[PDB]
Amino acid sequence: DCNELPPRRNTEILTGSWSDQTYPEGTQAIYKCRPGYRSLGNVIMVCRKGEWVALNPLRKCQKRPCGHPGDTPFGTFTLTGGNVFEYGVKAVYTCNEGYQLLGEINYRECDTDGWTNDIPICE
Repeated sequence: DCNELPPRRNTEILTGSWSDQTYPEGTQAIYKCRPGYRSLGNVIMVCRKGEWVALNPLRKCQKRPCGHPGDTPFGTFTLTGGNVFEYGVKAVYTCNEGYQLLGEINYRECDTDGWTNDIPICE
């Protein structure tokens, strides 16, 4: 039986009511995949032997994909923060030598629910 409360994590958050130091063994803790993160299901931990262990150790909340930021036949972009479209990358838009772009924001960033900006036009 638990003699400590379940922890809170970086990529995961406790979802449920926890208010006592001592919980019965076999109690699972359902974790939130933070806004901007996901897993597949939820990160389920469970109290076993007095400690909180991972019922599902395969589960953890990792970055969520953003999908396509919008491509263009003319122009390029580079990702900073990763090489994939995930929460945290900035798609720094680049262009051919002859152009720059329209807009003030020459990039797109991955926020919780997707990209912050649209497709900058090479001009």
